[PDB]
Amino acid sequence: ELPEDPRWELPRDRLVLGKPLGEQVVLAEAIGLDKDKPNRVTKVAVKMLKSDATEKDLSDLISEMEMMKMIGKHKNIINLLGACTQDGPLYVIVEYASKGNLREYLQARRPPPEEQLSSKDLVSCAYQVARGMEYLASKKCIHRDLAARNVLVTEDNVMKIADFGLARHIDYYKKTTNGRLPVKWMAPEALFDRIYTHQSDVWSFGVLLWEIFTLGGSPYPGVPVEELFKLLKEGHRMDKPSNCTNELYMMMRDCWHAVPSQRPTFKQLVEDLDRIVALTSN
Ligand SMILES: Cc1nc2ccc(-n3ncc(C(=O)c4cc5ccccc5[nH]4)c3N)cc2[nH]1
Repeated sequence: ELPEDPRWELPRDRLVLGKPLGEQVVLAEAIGLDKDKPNRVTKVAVKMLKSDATEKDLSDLISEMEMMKMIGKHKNIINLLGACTQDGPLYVIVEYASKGNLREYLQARRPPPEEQLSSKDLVSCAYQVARGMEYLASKKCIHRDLAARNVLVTEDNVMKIADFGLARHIDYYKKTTNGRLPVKWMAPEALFDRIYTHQSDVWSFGVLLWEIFTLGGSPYPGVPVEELFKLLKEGHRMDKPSNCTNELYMMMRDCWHAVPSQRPTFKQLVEDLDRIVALTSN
């Protein structure tokens, strides 16, 4: 019983549903998504409700779609493409990232495609994520769960921020699909005082920087929740990755400032990474 929005509405028959992607998201083919090109197909990602869908789970999908409509377009985020709101279940149509999440993408390219990423490719990857986040921050949006698992990669190797429109009950002991604790990406003030800001997202970006330069490495391996809490209270910080400059590790450390006001902004991280990209050899 959703109202139609002709800005985004795609007839249900223009969407050829395919294989599942996300754990609910499916790969699909959209015919004539762009009005100027009606005889062309576009590979898209389709988000829809599960069988045991709650009325809150439905309201959250609507909120996510309405949020995506307002945020606007940027090259380094997953963009809204359309929606099927009439005569059936709600479908939210977004951009498809063929190469999947950043963590796997980096893991697949570790030394023994599988083609080794150069140091310029690594600094460029961080620059694109910083650019996506800078855009979201300018739109007054706080991610709250920034990590390489939530950075998706396109066929053209473009980094796009994903799952930024989430409406948030947080289980600290719950592990991800690969057995990792999300609390390892949380700023201490967000973790202990539940204070989520653009500054707490910058902290998460520091952990993401560490993920990039370890090629999908797991932060704090073998550290349980209770022991992580102790490390943070003591002011413990992760070690410099192997194959990481002192400048880029200083950047990580700045992102992890105990005082949120003293951390760099995404605007500053974009300018610094723009300069480092130009001075890094491929
Ligand atoms: C704010 C927001 N709403 C969203 C709604 C859905 C998605 N979303 N979820 C998955 C995907 C893929 O492209 C995708 C998954 C996958 C797995 C293996 C190989 C290739 C792949 N591509 C996507 N775009 C991100 C969203 N961000």
